[PDB]
Amino acid sequence: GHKTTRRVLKERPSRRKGAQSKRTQFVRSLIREVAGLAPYERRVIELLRNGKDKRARKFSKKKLGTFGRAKRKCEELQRIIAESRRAH
Amino acid sequence: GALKYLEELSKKKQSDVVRFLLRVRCWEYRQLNVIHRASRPSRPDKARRLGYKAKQGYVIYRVRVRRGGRQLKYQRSLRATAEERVGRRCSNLRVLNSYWVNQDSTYKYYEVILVDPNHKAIRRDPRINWICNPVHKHRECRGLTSTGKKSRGLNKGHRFNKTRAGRRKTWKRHNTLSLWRYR
Amino acid sequence: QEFSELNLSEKTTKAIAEMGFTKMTEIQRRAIPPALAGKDVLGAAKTGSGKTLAFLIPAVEMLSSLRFKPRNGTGAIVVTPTRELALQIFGVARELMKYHSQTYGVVIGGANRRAEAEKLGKGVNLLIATPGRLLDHLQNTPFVFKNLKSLIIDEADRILEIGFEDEMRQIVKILPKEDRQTMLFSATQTTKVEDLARISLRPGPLYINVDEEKKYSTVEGLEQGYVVVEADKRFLLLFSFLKKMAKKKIIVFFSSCNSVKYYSELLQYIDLPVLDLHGKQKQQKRTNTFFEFCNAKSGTLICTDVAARGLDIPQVDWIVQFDPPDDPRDYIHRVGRTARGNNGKGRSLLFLQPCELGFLAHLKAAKVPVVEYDFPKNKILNVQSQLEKLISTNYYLNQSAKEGYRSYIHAYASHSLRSVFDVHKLDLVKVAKSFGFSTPPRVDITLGRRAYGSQPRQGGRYK
RNA sequence: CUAGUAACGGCGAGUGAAGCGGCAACAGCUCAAAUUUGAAAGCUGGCUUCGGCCCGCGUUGUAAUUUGGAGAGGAUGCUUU
RNA sequence: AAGCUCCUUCGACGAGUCGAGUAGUUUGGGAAUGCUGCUCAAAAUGGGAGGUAAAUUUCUUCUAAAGCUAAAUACCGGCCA
Repeated sequence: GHKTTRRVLKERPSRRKGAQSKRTQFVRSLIREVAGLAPYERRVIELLRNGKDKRARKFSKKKLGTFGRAKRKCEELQRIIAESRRAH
Repeated sequence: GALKYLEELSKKKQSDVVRFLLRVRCWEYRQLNVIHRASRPSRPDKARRLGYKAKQGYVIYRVRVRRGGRQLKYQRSLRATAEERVGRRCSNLRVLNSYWVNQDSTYKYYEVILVDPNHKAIRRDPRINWICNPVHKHRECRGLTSTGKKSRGLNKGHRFNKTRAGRRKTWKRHNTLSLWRYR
Repeated sequence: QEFSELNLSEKTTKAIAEMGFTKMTEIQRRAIPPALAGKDVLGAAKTGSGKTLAFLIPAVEMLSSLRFKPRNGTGAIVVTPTRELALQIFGVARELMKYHSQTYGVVIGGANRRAEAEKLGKGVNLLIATPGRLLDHLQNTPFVFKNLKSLIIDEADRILEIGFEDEMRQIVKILPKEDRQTMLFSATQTTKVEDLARISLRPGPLYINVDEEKKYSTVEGLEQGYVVVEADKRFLLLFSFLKKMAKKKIIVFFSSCNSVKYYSELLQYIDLPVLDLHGKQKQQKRTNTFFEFCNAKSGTLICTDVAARGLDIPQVDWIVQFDPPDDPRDYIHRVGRTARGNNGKGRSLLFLQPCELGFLAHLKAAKVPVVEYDFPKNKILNVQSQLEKLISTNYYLNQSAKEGYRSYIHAYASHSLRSVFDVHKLDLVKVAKSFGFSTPPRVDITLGRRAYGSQPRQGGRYK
């Protein structure tokens, strides 16, 4: 509508209120190994180690409630499988 | 330091370590009294982020609450029932906050951080002595804790139109016929 | 022609007078008057002629004449290949704007991204940048670059050699073009340099040639000595060398200015007298120090290899390359020729770790005779415990050690010969022990299938 | 004032807001997630000749610093009690 | 002790909580309007809520699950006038 000269704004410190911090990633990874897995996470990991990815995604979706949360959990457990094989 | 790790651990409550520890504690709490004094918080990260300080005048009290419906559902939260029962046992203390610590098949266990308003260590501290004022007498009975703030719908937005300033005050404001002098 | 002849501002004349420069080279005298007239400049000068002032005088004059303020963002952008060249140009620009209210700043790959983002958001009038980080800040950070009037591209042959071709293509595409004066410099003239001059500069350039035609890059009359030393003992060996080759002339080359400053303070405390040439001092101090070293019977001068690239190297007994060379071809040929000398032959020693030995294979391919220098283990003066106590107790030396360690790691990471010099093969604990640390300080070494049913995007706006 | 509007309803009885706009009044802050680590620097009590002495709480964290349209650390030079 | 400036250094933000399914209750309000009980149970360039047929969810705007705070407002009661 009306013409005004747009400004470039100062970078918001509230932007990315999640974590790009390496220390929180370190703490999250260490706790995962120390604590272990949930029973449903162990079932998903035993399906993923057998190559049954479709069943794993359906089980995760059923027990989490969203396809995005299921995808994120399946990627996390696949990453855990990858580092476990690398350590093996 | 360690509280960051404990926060991340508390975020995995079905993992082996946390599940094992929750079951052993639930067994012990089940065989204790319904409302019993806890020497220290079982979840120090959670108590610390809710305002608990290792200072004379701060008290933890664990309480078990029978879970389930009252098909009439109790519009009161189980966490609110816990704070009210503890607030009557410790009628000389002010309920600061409370948090979930455990759950069983028939009970849900909560820990309530209380504050003594007559201790000199609390009355001299400008960060907590607001609770020494008599307007904070029995905050759990008037919906003034965290559960009370959630159950009364005290949030900003179009979704909370009828409850953000009090439901009954809003209803009285909308049902009042205003007649001015010059009509 | 002298610097007082042109009608510069009185602030710029005073700053050049403090530097001590009263006479120009050919490239300054032939580039500054046309560039002050607003004409784009194509150059053929090499490193060390004095091209830095040749592109910094018109930028400073433009920034002062248009009365730029920190709320106006970038007015002039100087793109450099490496971070140490950018820091040298930043030191020169800091000396040039001593009386100018305009701001100046450096943006280099390997530094804090968030601190650089805040620096760019507050407003940097003259921006000396590295292409990858400049493109990253131009694309993902909010800062004002709409008032750009000068784009200087410096040493374009090296930037096209490293592989920043597509980065500069996107940089020229992003940057505003209307009323922008472009000045591009390169010591050679390739097809990629011609392509860059075609996309960047306007249809009418001005082509200026200041270059020696008698380059003596013969591959037979040379002899390069090397010493194989592990990382954690490297400095110790140098210290022993610099205490055993006393009463002699030694030039030592380091990769960064920060490590030169750290080792200068370190050798001041560890009672070994040296002379320092780093880009954090006054130009007058540096010229007087180099003049004093050039007219001395003995002594050792420590400096950066890129800082002494444009320096008349005198007759010295030893030329030591302590850090990896930035330009290995230039190092071998030209620095070996200046090490051999006009009279009785000096020697050019190179410090090699036992993970960069493939350089020797390169010396096998270029047919350059090599000489291996070994050292006894018992003749190394062990001052490691004193060094660690000094680093642990002195806060200024701890800061300097951390800065030198970070600068060494980042300069090693941004290396042209990544096969010979790879940061991933470096043991950080040992090199930090060489810098004087019990534990290595934290640094960033780095700094399938397509989707099912996904067809390429054909519309929409993404910011 | 919006406005008996939107919305919902044996779409009947009816029920029934909110943003903007004008005004009254206006005021902003405290923590948790940091190692004081070259020094628990913090606090409740008791004894007092009232000036400073003891026991205890507390390191599973009491002071200071910081609270994300922020902040810290160094450097820097002015300005404040 | 404090404010500001600068930057080749850093920048931790609340979980049986969001959310999914389901039963009540409530609202003008099935993006369930909000709340509660049961079952399952998250994330980290994350999360929430909106805008948009516009070519793919482009864009916009805020940070929940910790806390304090006067004034304008109400008033069949209290001390009076």
